[PDB]
Amino acid sequence: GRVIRGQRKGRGSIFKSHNHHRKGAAKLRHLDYCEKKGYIKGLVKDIIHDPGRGAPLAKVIFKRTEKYGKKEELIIASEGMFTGQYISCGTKAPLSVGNILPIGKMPEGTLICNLEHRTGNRGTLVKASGCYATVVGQSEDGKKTKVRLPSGAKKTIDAKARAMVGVVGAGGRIDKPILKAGVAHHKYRVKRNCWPKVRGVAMNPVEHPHGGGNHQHIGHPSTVSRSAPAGQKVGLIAARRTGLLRG
Amino acid sequence: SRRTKKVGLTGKYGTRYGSSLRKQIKKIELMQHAKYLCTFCGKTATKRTCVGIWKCKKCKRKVCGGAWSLTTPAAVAAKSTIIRL
Amino acid sequence: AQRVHYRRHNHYNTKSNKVRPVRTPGGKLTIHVVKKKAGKPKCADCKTAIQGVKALRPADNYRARRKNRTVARAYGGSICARCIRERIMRAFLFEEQKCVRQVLKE
Amino acid sequence: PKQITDIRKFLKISRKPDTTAVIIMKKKSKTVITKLKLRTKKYLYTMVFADRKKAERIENSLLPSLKRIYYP
Amino acid sequence: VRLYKLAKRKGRHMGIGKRKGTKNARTNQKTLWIKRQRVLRRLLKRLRDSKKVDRHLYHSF
Amino acid sequence: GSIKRFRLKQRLGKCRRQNRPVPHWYRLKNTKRRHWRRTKLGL
RNA sequence: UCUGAUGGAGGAUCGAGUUGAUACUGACGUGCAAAUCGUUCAUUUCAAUCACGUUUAGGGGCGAAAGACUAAUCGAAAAG
RNA sequence: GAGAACUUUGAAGACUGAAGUGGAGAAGGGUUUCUUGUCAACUGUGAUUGAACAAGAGUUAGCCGCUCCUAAGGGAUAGCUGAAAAGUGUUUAAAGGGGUCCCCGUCUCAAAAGGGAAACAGGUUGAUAUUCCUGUGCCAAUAGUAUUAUGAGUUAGAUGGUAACAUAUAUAUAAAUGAACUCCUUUACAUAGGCUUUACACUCGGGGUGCGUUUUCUUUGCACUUUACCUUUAUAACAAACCUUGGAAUCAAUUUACUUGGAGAAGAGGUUCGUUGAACUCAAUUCAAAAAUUUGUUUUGUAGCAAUAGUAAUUCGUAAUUAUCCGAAGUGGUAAGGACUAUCCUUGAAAAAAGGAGGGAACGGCUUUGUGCUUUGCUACUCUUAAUACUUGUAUGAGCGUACCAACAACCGCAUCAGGUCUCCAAGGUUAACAGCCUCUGGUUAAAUAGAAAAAAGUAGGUAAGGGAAGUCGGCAAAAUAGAUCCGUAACUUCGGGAAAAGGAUUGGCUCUGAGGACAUUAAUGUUAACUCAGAACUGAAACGGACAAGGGGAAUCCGACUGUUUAAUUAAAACAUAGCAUUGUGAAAAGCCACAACUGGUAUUAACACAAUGUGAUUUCUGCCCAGUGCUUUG
RNA sequence: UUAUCCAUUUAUAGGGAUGAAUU
Repeated sequence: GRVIRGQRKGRGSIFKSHNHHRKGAAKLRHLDYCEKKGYIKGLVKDIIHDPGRGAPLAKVIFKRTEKYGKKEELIIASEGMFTGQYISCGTKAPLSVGNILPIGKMPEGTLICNLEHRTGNRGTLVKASGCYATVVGQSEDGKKTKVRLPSGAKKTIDAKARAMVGVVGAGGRIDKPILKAGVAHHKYRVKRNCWPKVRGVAMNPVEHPHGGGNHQHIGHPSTVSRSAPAGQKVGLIAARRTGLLRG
Repeated sequence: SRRTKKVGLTGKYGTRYGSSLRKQIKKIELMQHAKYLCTFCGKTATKRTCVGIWKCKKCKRKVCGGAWSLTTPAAVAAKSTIIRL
Repeated sequence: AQRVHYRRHNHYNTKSNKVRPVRTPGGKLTIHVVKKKAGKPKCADCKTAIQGVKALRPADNYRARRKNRTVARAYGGSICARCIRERIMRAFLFEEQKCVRQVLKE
Repeated sequence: PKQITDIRKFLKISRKPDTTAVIIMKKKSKTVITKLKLRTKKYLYTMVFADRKKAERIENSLLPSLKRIYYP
Repeated sequence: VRLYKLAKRKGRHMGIGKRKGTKNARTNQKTLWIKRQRVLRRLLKRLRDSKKVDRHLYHSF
Repeated sequence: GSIKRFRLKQRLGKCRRQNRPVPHWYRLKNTKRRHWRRTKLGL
């Protein structure tokens, strides 16, 4: 056989991200003494569209404290935040929508985004449009707090990790039915070369384990083990179950 | 006079796609193309610029909102809980 | 009718190669490349066009006189008059409120 | 090319040491109208005379140091 | 062609058997509407300027 | 084309110069000859 | 609710051009041509068309998937 | 000329028909270009021709391009791998610049369509022209000292307007102090729709000049009647934005459309930019009224360039003279600009380079004490342009391309091959039309041949009585209307469609009638413009979308929902894709999927509304039972 | 926590109570 499409993806030739018009990586402020023991307020000057993603980005201008001047940060905007608004980042920042706080300072039940799964990595979790995590518990001694992620998984992160208060905007995007193939074409034109798909069952056996035959069927179970090699992992990978969920 | 009985703005799609799909897209396009109340100036003139960005024609001020509406119930509820304290 | 041809080595209808016909004293219809229109200078705050300043491309702006590159008022040529007015009132009043807050603290 | 209207600036430019030639153009109009054109390093300065007497007097008062070019 | 244009001016080669484009292609309906609207608005402005109608009457009309 | 590099133009000139016949006074005692339409320079 | 205008949406329609290639299983088939010619046909606001530049190289690439294409060479190119 | 169907000239008949064998370029070619010879071979017939052969010649740039910038990206450095070859490219880098310690900082290449300092007209050759000549401009650069001269400012930095903002007009609007450190703007950006302005294009009428028709008619038909860059071109006008005043519901202003307003509308008066580029009495000038310099009235000038050039004419030795080059408009084709509206799960480059601002570091001159500072006595002094003189190495403008073809014989197809091959300009008539057909400018009358004859057969078309698919696997092929206006339009339907359903009528020419606008005078009277509809008589071998151009419809069944894509050269489909639906894995740098020999990497400028792996394939209605088998998976 | 590994940055302040802001 030959190398299958999934295997070709990792070579990164034509499958690199289409990022010509991206506005920059969305990262919150690098950890600083000001955020460790106080508040620093940045003024949001514009809310822009990053072509790759659905969530709007916010350009926030902070005034540097080490030297005279301003620094521009590209944060992922939470819903309801508006140009001309001052957002506070730090341990003593008030709990308000758009502010960046350590998750240990937030009470239980607050909705957060731009979660830092490890302290200081300036934003890793809960970043897609409309997503939010919930602070569902703080440790007795502090130093640790538990959140519920948009997938429903419970995660335990040290209390010093920062997050934005609120929900990342552009929520409900998935609700619109893409009516036609052209809209999907335009959607993936600015993301990747993952579209159109072409079913493996419509291929020839040389290029896909599903290909071949006189009737367009899989012919062998489509659930493959987690240890299957690269050209073999092609169906439902390491599936614990199949068919419709019932609850 | 009244031009289309029920399709409304989805008359642009003709007969293509399902009726259910067209009705679903109508429900959300109605609010995507609607004007909302700008709480900064009080004039109902904030329209969607991009998927999540809403700009007021008068203020020229833009806010981050929903994909198809200025606000979403989840964000509104979260702000309500925050502002309760 | 007289037909024309490009003269400036660029034979494609790009925006830097926009072209205009003209009748010469010799009775010939020739073609001249027009300069690209430059955007107006814009205010640093509201991003609106600031008046009193010409809208030349950088090469022409370098040759322009200083009189039509600036406005003789504070932030003139960089901030519009309305924004400057609002900035002045804001700067004065936000220090006035700080002073009254300090005097009312005790 | 620049047109100058007042007579003092024309005389001053002619007397200025950078001027080399004066161009005399005469032509019938309907009366013969003329124009005097000082050639300087930068520009050619034209003055238009409808007055035959004025355009007789002015180039005569012009100093003969600088050369003449009669076109017609 | 000048003689043909003169005949057309008298209205002599315009019958329905001489038309090949649609009604709108021959005489743009949008252009006709724009002309009518412009002449009516011009008349209303003239009347209001000369004060032969009241401001509210002008707005209603 | 009309647009050329200096080295390419010099090569064209040399190729033209090498396309002339043997002088008669020398013949009194050439196969490496080409036509522009038949054998292309390729260089 | 109904009527007349206005308005100008749409992977809307006809249709030259472009981009293709349905049929005549026409011509040709020692051709003009190692794929052309004629008529007919499809296509034209978009998943549209073109140019140059640039990336991906052989048990590899690339594939809206025909084992298609990768210099008249492909169920494993070409050169030695 | 030895020799002429295919060399040249004249005449005729025609063609190409501004979507051109017409002009310019790119790729590719490379001298095919030009002139003069010339015919051994080639130019599939001839050939005196030629892209053949031979000898000479021809390509002129500060302004056209490259060169510079950065993009997709390429190479290299540091490392790290690897026997190396090579692979990656900041992954423990002490890696040039600026001011005067500190700040910033991998290098280099990659666009002759992106960004970008600056040129026009006329003429000129056998062959080059924004390159030569003539004239007129523009851009960049111009070191040190000293003189002059130009301007400002000064007893260390100007002034007007309430404001929007404006002001330096010297030959030349050159100078309106300004350090470090900053913050912005320009460069700089998608698509669709109409509206509008301007230039060019086309066209109508008048005047002049020349030509043509003239059996007859014809105040006639045709041609010319031109005006570049540059001068912040000055102004004028207009879309907008802004300022002052004003203070809005009986809401008003206003667009084709909607747009806007107590966060300040209308009205009135202004400011600016942008369009354009002599518009407007624009400038100068003549005449009356305002005062110790304003408003009204005339002449000149294509505003300067500019007529000296160009064009079309009339003459004169054969190079010169003379006359014209000015009075009004319509259509909307192309291009650009403007102000808008709308669309996106699509938001539509960067840098070189340039500009503006915040800030306020430094501070006259002549002489003098002490150690750059306090000091004493006097004041007219600092920048900015230009020229000159001397020093400074020689104190303007580098190098490369520039001919020609661009297919029709100069390119690629083995060729002088009916193929292929990117871009710009785009006249008149008919017309919806850059369609078709015909025509003007330009080009051509050439095609590996001609003459004659003209049967069979072939090929590309026409037409056929009566019948009308009986033909054939199959209506294959052909035929049938087919434009426009008016009328009429079913089942079914996802209510959007079906639909041009089906199916009827009309259409020429001529003579008329009616309707649809703009401009001024003291409600009433004149001047003047588009083609667009509607109606009526008359007329003809009943014909009129007269050529050209131009749907066959209907009743159903199967498949695929649709737009789209595909086996380059036998399969275009019911195949692929698709939206929709469903399932699976993954909470992260000790993760999922994938690449790599290693190092390391892609997704990832990513983070579950995400990425990855599958199946099905719009909508509607549904999606039953089986975990025995084989897979997959969960606990110990 | 010293080997080793990971993340962030300009390696830019020891722990407790919508004007600018630099010499």
